[PDB]
Amino acid sequence: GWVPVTKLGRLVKAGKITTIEEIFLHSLPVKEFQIIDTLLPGLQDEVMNIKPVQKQTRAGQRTRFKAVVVVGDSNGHVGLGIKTAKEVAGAIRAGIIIAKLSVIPIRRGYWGTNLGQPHSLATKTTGKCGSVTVRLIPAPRGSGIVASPAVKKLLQLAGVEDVYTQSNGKTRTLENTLKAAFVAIGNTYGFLTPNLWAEQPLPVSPLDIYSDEASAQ
Amino acid sequence: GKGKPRGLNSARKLRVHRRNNRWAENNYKKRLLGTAFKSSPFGGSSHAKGIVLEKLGIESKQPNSAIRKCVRVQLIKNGKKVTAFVPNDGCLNFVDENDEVLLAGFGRKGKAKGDIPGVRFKVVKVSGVSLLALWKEKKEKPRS
Amino acid sequence: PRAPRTYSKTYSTPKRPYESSRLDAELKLAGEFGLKNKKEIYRISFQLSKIRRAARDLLTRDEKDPKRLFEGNALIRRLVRVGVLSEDKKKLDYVLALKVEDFLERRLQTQVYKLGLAKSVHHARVLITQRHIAVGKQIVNIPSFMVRLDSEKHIDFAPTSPFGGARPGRVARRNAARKAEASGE
Amino acid sequence: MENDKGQLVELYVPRKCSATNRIIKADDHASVQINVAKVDEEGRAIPGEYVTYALSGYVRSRGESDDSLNRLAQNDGLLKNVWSYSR
RNA sequence: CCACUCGGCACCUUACGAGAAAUCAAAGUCUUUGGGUUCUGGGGGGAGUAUGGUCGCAAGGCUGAAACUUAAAGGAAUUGAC
RNA sequence: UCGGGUCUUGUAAUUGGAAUGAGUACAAUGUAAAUACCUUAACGAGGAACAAUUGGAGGGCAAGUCUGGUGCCAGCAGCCGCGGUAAUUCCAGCUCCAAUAGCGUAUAUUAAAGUUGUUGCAGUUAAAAAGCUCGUAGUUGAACUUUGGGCCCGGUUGGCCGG
Repeated sequence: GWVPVTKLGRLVKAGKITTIEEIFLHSLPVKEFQIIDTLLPGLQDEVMNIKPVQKQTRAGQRTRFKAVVVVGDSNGHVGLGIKTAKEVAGAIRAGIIIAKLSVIPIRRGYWGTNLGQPHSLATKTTGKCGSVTVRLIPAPRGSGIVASPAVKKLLQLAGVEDVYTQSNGKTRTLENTLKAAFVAIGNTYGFLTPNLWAEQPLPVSPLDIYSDEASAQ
Repeated sequence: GKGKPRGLNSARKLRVHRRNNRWAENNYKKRLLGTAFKSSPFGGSSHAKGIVLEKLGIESKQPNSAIRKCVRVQLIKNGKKVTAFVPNDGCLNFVDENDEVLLAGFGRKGKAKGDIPGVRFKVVKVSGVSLLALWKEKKEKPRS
Repeated sequence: PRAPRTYSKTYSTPKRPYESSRLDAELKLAGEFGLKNKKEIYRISFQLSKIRRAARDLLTRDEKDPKRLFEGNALIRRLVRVGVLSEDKKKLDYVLALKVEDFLERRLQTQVYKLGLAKSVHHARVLITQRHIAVGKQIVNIPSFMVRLDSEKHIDFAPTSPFGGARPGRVARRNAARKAEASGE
Repeated sequence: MENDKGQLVELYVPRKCSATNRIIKADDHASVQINVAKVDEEGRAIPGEYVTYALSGYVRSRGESDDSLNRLAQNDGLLKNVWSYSR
């Protein structure tokens, strides 16, 4: 049994929040991966890289392991986590955890018409990390993912079906590339379109409707 | 504005700028000066024939110590003396001197660290005979 | 000095040669459909590529244009005639979600096995290439025949073939002749 | 965003800012949502009825959220004689 | 001295933004890539060498190669072991 | 519990009855005459040989934690390269991989190359702002010179109908 320590966490444990769309709606900082695990039960991780790094720690040459892990729904919820640890499997597990924490949604949209489900993205987007820039362009239906297999796998863990990609910079260093692609798919909920010009009233948080609950006793 | 003209009546400056800056490439300068037609030993061809003048025990020292098996040839089409590598035969038992040899190109980049050479050419045929099928023992070599 | 007779290629080499997911998917297709070459997959990929290019370059033109409606109806009707595209999906948008298995299911290769005329897909290709199967009256022995929809109610055995008609084959009457001679002997 | 059936196909509608009307995204933690309490005739706050404001992390980080919230309050009649539109 | 205004040489913060980084109020408004315009570079050597032209009393300057050779040469930042 | 059937594997150079063209060939078609093709009497396989090859098995890049020899022609050879009684890396065998009537190699070109950049490069320190200014050709060049309103006409889609 998991006990929370945060009042977001004991809201999530109380069954008072159903989806993460409240948390995504209210820009909340998450600090409990159990929230992500209880709200994304069909969240499927995948390791991207495990690599031994040789440390020099207080006259000791040792071997730790850098694990770059991506978690991701088959719908539009992605997460990236990079972790160095003394063991392989501990680095795997804590990289999974860090990817559970940094889950962001995506806005996958249409190309051209308005039929069925959104398959491609909704606009062009761009992410940068290091010198790696990744540019995402919408694609017609059934065109696959034109991307390098790391980036392609990070997009397959998003439910992005159709996208053209172009990069620039030294894309050899794959963690800069995955971070830049992660920024590019995070910025899709960041570009204001005319179909979202409609003024909306500000809804209240769960922090005050459920303020009498979930307080530290 | 990015250090180049953008005026709508300025195509001339742009194309003169490109024709001046394409001489800084490698393939363009070799290609439009007729470099291969003048100084390359094949004269701009994919293969060549020649006559063996010598067998050579070239030495590759550092960091790999090996005894390279090569052949000094004089080409028939040019009168050009070219050394070339011959693979897979420790004895060079399919090669004698004063034989005719079909040579091709060979892309080994030798090092400067230990004066190891990469000669430019490999031996494809000796005396008309496929050197591979000699070494794989599928044909026999007429010995003159 | 004549008319230089035209021709073309039909398959397409994939871009990267060793790509484990692609190798596994291609081999799953070959196992489900009884192929022999990767080129037999690359052919269907190339044809689907040309169809998708025609589609996505007709999509950029606005509707109520005669070129778009004309060539679109030609393409859609031609796909419906072979049963690759279904009846409800008669729009340009649904031909882009149309995949390779939809083509590969419409082969004579496949339709012999799927009508219950063979025991195996491999046995289906075998009965094709040994000249046992006719469509209407004409005998077909290419497995890539790509059965049009209206031709489905005509696939049967041939009147030439011993399974469908005339006298048993070489091995059968050879063994019958050896039996009759040995009973005489 | 909707489909051809006219039903909406998005995960969530984002909150927009109020000072600059831009999108408050799912991880803007420097942004801020403000509640101001509706008062009674006696000057008691109504417990569950607020007027809300949204002040994004760019707005708040630039050093403008005070002045902009003064503007929004006086334009909504919560201040008076504070925010002057001419300077 | 106080308050304002131009026009300078410099300073000091930050980062909204940029950059690989040191850093930058420009080295910003650049993949969401276009204000105008001049010049320059295309891995390292060979080599600013050879030749030709031109300028000069001279010293030299400007212009300026190829053959050949090679998997690095680099720029910034980071740690502690002789 | 036994065993009652439904599948699907693996083998067992275990067994069974089948199918058919490569090839040969009466004939006929074919053709100026032929050869070949499409037809077709009569033969034509367990196929232990009607025998599928070409390049690989460190990484790039799919495939060996396998055995022997080498280790005086050998840590080796597009690139990086890694032990030497004990090698995933030389030679051979077994096994496995890729495409398959085709596979490899050399040369050239294109893509990858946003390393020629109009789209679309870079110039503080990584290559590169002439020592500075004048100035001709070239390129580029502030704003402003009938707005607004009203009338009628008939189209080509969409609905509210369906006549």
